[PDB]
Amino acid sequence: MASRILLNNGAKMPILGLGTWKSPPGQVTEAVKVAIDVGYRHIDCAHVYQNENEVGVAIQEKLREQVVKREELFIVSKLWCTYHEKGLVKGACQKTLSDLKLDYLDLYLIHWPTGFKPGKEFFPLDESGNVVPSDTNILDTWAAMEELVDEGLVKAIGISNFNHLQVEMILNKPGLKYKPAVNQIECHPYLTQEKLIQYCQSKGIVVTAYSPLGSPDRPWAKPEDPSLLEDPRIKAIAAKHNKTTAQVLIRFPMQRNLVVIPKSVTPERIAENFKVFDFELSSQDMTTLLSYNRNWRVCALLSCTSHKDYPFHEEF
Ligand SMILES: NC(=O)C1=CN([C@@H]2O[C@H](COP(=O)(O)OP(=O)(O)OC[C@H]3O[C@@H](n4cnc5c(N)ncnc54)[C@H](OP(=O)(O)O)[C@@H]3O)[C@@H](O)[C@H]2O)C=CC1
Ligand SMILES: O=C(O)COc1cc(F)ccc1C(=S)NCc1ccc(Br)cc1F
Repeated sequence: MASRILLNNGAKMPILGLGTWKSPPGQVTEAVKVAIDVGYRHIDCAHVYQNENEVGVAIQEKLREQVVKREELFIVSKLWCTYHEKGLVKGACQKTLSDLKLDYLDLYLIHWPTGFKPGKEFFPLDESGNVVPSDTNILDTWAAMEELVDEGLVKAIGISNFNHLQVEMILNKPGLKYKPAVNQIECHPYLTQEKLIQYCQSKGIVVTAYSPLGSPDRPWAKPEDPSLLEDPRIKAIAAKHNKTTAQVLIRFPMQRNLVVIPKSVTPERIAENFKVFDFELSSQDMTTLLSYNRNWRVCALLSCTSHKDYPFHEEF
């Protein structure tokens, strides 16, 4: 397959990136070094993941080593919910830049549509356990993102975990200056997202699929939960193609014209997950994988469900 997708800001984005949520800080520097050595050119980061400094050590070493040029990397980070304040967005972006050892990001996303009360805590709670909102809305936060483009800190801006009506709100913003380039959402065979994906694609937004393996290391996993990697129907498609189940799960979103960001800290898996450019799933394989949808989400959070902008009350 072509390795990059054209964004609506005119830049090209690698369709396969390395995820970094849950990558331990004592392992992620090596993971990113290995990833760059075996061909990855896109790293998905976030301030809330608490490991950007260590990701940055790897990026900087590989730039210094001249393994890669900065222009050939596509580095993504995300604005956390406690920084949806006009006066806090720039500093949040600059902290991420300083940690990652960069003078610009290729793409900066609003991590979740919901703003939370600023402060040290990433999830400020009231005494009954509900998150404490911010009064600032997705339109004013978007304007703040647009300023980052105009100041040279980021090349593209986008959104993450925005539902259909939230994307529409952004697109219908009075005075909109830059459209979102990307909406990064959970997507895999058990949460296939056809509705939201068609809406976004019809508007020229590129969709990035997160948790493409079903996030088996999510901290709230339960025994018994469905498991993509162990689903014998997916295993059978993989065997037919002489590939691993993970490789099928990565190739699947690629053939939907999505970007995909599997996470690993295991060097052999980092390499395995990149070897997805030399086979094709058939249309029948694709439709069969889509048939496994069950509307199952890795990423949801009860403490945030009353926030007025919590995204998963809407159907899509
Ligand atoms: N925007 C948002 O709100 C969100 C963004 N994301 C982004 O998406 C990335 C990917 O999603 P994530 O939730 O981390 O989960 P993934 O679906 O990428 O699954 C990661 C898990 O799969 C394991 N794994 C990786 N490759 C293989 C393989 N070849 N065989 C078997 N097991 C494998 C990893 O193990 P190991 O590491 O031990 O090798 C890890 O336990 C995140 O890291 C983050 O960058 C994710 C959630 C939300
Ligand atoms: O969020 C990630 O990238 C990966 O997940 C996380 C990553 C972190 F470093 C810390 C918390 C989360 C959680 S608990 N995320 C879910 C979540 C957060 C906020 C809102 Br609004 C809803 C929601 F569902």
